[PDB]
Amino acid sequence: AVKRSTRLGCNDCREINYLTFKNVKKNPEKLALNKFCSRCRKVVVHKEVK
Amino acid sequence: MKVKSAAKKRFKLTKSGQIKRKHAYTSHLAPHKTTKQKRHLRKQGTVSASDFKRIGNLI
RNA sequence: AAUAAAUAGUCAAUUAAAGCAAUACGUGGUGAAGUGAAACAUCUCAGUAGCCACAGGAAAAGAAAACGAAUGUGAUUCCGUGUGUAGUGGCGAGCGAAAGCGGAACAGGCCAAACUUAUCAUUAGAUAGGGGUUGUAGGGCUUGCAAUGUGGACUUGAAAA
RNA sequence: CCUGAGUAGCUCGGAAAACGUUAUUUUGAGUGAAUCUGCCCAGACCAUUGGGUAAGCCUAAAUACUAAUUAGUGACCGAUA
RNA sequence: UGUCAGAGCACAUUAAUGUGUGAUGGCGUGCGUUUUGAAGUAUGAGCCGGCGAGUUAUGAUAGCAAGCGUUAGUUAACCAGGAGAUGGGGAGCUGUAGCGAAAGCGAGUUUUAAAAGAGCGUUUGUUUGUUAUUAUAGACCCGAAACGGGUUGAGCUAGUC
RNA sequence: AGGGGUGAAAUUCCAAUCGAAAUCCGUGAUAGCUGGUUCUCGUCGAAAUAGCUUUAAGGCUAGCGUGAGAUCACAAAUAAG
RNA sequence: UUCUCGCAGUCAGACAGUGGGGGAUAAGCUUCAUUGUCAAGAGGGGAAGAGCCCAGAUCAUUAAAUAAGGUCCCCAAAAUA
RNA sequence: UUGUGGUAGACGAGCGUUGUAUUGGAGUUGAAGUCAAAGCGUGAGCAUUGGUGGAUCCAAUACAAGUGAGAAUGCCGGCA
RNA sequence: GGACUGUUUAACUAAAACACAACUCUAUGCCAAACCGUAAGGUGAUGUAUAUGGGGUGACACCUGCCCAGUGCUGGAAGGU
RNA sequence: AGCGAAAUUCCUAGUCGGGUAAAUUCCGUCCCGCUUGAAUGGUGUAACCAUCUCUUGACUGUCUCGGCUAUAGACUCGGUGAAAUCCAGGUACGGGUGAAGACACCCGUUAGGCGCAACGGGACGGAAAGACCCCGUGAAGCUUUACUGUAGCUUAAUAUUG
RNA sequence: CUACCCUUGGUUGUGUGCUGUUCUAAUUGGUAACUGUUAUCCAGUUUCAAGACAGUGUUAGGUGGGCAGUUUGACUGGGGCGGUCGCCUCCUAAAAGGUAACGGAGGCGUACAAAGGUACCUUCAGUACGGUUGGAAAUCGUAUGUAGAGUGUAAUGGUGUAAGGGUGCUUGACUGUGAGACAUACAGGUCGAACAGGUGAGAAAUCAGGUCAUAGUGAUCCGGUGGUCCAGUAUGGAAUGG
Ligand SMILES: [Mg+2]
Ligand SMILES: [Mg+2]
Ligand SMILES: [Mg+2]
Ligand SMILES: [Mg+2]
Ligand SMILES: [Mg+2]
Ligand SMILES: [Mg+2]
Ligand SMILES: [Mg+2]
Ligand SMILES: [Mg+2]
Ligand SMILES: [Mg+2]
Ligand SMILES: [Mg+2]
Ligand SMILES: [Mg+2]
Ligand SMILES: [Zn+2]
Repeated sequence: AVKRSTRLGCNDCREINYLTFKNVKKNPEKLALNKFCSRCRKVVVHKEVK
Repeated sequence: MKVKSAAKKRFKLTKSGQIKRKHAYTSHLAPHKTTKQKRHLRKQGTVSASDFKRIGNLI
């Protein structure tokens, strides 16, 4: 297999909410989206977590 | 008649039969499944009536 | 006796056993495999069989450095239940208590050591006595009061059933 | 003043205990304390609270078993049993 | 290799459209087993008689019947007893409120921000008898080659002395 | 003296048996594998397929039989449109 | 023939008709879909045949009409054109 | 009125055996067992008479099982 | 073919197999090494490298070439793990 | 190096010569030795061999080719008296059919009942739960750089201990 | 001038162990002598050689078929060697769905922060005439054509104003759920209206819980990582679990 997935975590409360897929070999940039966070109850910026 | 030890730890028994169980595919590989599949499998469920005979006498 | 003394050794006297079996029961040492796991090594069969030592009329165990969650039980053993539970297990096959509770039976005693006595080339650190036996801590050491008695895990006689 | 020292622990390998090693319990090797203001215990561990005093001995009863002696029983066999 | 018809013959009864044999016509490739299928050139049985294979203990669920019943039902061990039914014995067992991993809440509760939604619940008992099936014990019966443990054998034979 | 012995070597010989003696015991070893499984009458009446299986001569579940009970009209069948 | 509950059995199939694969429009071959039969099913036709055609055995009758097939004799039954 | 072929296999009703219990009862005027016979039943099975034999046994209702044999290259005995 | 004489698969093989004389290699400095035994003990050996155990070839004559990368064996002395 | 169709060579019954009337075997010889080969030794070698392999003299019933005789049986009489096998049997032949090769079935054919000596075609004769093959989550023995462990052998810390 | 901290060297001093000597009393002896003793074992005394090494107990590395217990697959037109072992699409597959074979062809073990979502605009490839570098074929305008183009990729299905190409804005490649169905032995898979929270695009309706659809993946146990309106073997914590 290839372990291409990755995990997004909120920055205010630092939980590890979301899971997605990203191909490092092309876009080395760290993803920074903004999605719903269950603890914070609103759309917060999520950034990647190892 | 001793209760099967590796069963009494997986099939909690509710009122009026209806053996209760957890769902599989929840321990290992998150990304290969989808969010819909994961939140459908978190909720526990009953045992098919076919295996109810095999399990009731197994408890 | 080597070696002077001494010990080893040798000779004599007295008292015990050595063995058998009830193919059974008990303890203790050592200890498999077949089989199950639908194969198999962890595991189970199993601390089973067998071999061996040791008795006994029964043995072993035993009078708390305990249980364990409470204004609590109060040696051990054995039966039912707790329960096929809490747990443990390549968490597979499988294994399986300790409390608590109801019961059969019921008893708890005694040394070592402090201190003291007599004697040992008293170098005793030893021999024989007294004394003392433990947890709401006890005993010894100094000083008084009350005691003459229950009690048996027990010696000899007599009488009776 | 006394209250059981190569002892309780600690470490290395193992095991009894329901537990495949873990508090408790034992130990082949090594090390090794304290003394009522003490020591151990209440599933790693520390403090508080509470329980008990090891490291010495002895113990009938209930329990297991019957080749044996006596009396007797059997919805047990009745000479291929 | 008998059967359905059927003559002749000889007798005479568990009194019956009777009994024994049966020239002659029609018809006709055994029994268990295992197999797609066997008369089988597939296998088992020489013949007769006897022996011989789904039981038992302890628990689970289901059906049927009985006792007892809505704060129900029910005893085990043990004790007394004709090696008795039974009486005592409520310690426990099931049911009486579920849900939840759990503290907890309670005819509601878990998930959930959610009191929506969904999951699960918002009463139908128990003890015995008997039967079917099932679990642990060899568990219908017979059947290995083998595995492990203890002993007995070099009077044949191999070697050495 | 046997998970041994002996072997001028052959897997020889070890009490008419030897690729690891003989008999006793665990032991009624285990055998998805052959064979056998004993009285009668009545009612009903199959499958020999799919999925998975260190599975393919076996096993589990579904499918098909039977028994007990319900559904009795909108369910299931049989003809035409 | 749907639903619930108890109880199993079965998982080596065969052949004939039909539509195809593999095969060589070869196999009583093999693998499938379908209709039957046999298995688990006797009688009559087939001379004799498990699987074809007709049929689907409660038992007795020394009764009558039929289905497939068939009517010189074996072998029951027909003649005319 | 509709049915009644049938292996595996489910379900129902039953016969027989051995013994125990209570209830009736037969037996040296001959019991069981054993052979023979020209009986009765839907079946498992059941009577009647006679010879032999020489002391236990039959029926009714429950109960409990070492309970029902043609096959196991079955075991034992006998005989071809 | 084997040098020979011999031994062998009792009870289907006596042979071209085994043995053997001789050759070489290796181990072994005596409480030898190898070996049986758990150890004691014992053989080796009341022996001492002109001796003993092991592997391989197999009288006698002539010959026994090449490779030390891999495996094995012996030695190494600084380093690395 | 040697030797070489070999106890080794598949094509290969190689080629060639000798033996032989005739020679897949035999002796010698050449060498594309499929893959010979130097102590798992190579090449020679007198003697020896219950060894193997080929040619040959004598020799003979081995044989053209079969015959004769004598005994012991066999066969008959008297006496004692087994075995394995076996569903019951009163157990024909041809063609066909059939679980595919028939004493029984179908359609024809042939045949008085019963022994005795013989012989072996058949009754897939009898004796052996097929040794081969396959299957079993079967066994044992053996192997190894298969796995896991281990007796031994060796190395270091620690006690014995200065 | 009085202090604290680095690089490098000498010193009296300890403390460790490291190699290396010497000595002996532990210890060893299958050196000798003596006695118990008429004794080749043995015990004791002395001598002789070794000497804190060796041997020995525990602990730990290495080599170790000398030895032990075991596995060493299945399908399979007999078995072996060969091939294959899950998933996806077509044909076989007999016009619903399904349907076997060591039957016929081929693919996957993903890819994209845009190739997602939304608003807006736009719609083939090819051929012919015409045009410097420039050629068969680049691009340019024109017509013609009804898909032969495109659709990330295998085949099939579907799609020409689309599900294809360009642009602006974003991240719904959401959280919590789920009535009702499909196909299914079980496990699992698939589709999804509708509801609450809080968003994106858009004037708004509406759309959005990943892509045009169909593969793109693997149970349980064990252990780890992040959060926690859970428990914490008497109590408070913790360890350890959930
Ligand atoms: Mg505690
Ligand atoms: Mg029968
Ligand atoms: Mg036969
Ligand atoms: Mg040789
Ligand atoms: Mg040679
Ligand atoms: Mg005679
Ligand atoms: Mg034969
Ligand atoms: Mg798009
Ligand atoms: Mg896409
Ligand atoms: Mg895609
Ligand atoms: Mg606490
Ligand atoms: Zn947040």
